[PDB]
Amino acid sequence: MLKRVEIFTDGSCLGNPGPGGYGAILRYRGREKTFSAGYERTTNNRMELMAAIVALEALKEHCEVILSTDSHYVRKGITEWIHNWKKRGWKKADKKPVKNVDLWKRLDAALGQHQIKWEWVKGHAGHPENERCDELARAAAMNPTLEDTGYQVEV
Repeated sequence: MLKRVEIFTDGSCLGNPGPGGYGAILRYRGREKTFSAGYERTTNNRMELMAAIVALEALKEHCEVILSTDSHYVRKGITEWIHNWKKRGWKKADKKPVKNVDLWKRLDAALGQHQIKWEWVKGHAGHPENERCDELARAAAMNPTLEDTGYQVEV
């Protein structure tokens, strides 16, 4: 019987772009482990992705994962964009580069190592863990100690 883990994630910035942070909760057999970090300057989208990336990369073995997030960006990417990006060698038809390709590839890599069941949530009511992740991200954004080197501050 495969090990089953529940992952909840959220990420955001205090103004976008701006100081940011992510929050993730990993639950296994009633026990929860928290993950969070704050970055000097980044974007909501990058933090939303970083949250899922870090939680997934925390897994030491192949597991069945129920990943829950209210991120529209992650939802659309997973169910509507990644597929097309991969087939085009990560580059749209307009020849334009894919934004946050560094995190999208890192996430795709982590996802491929487990059996994932995505749960797209829309609202905090009835989703305690998700509100908790949001609170973790906001608190971390207030005291960022990391730098998002992959963030292209350029316009």
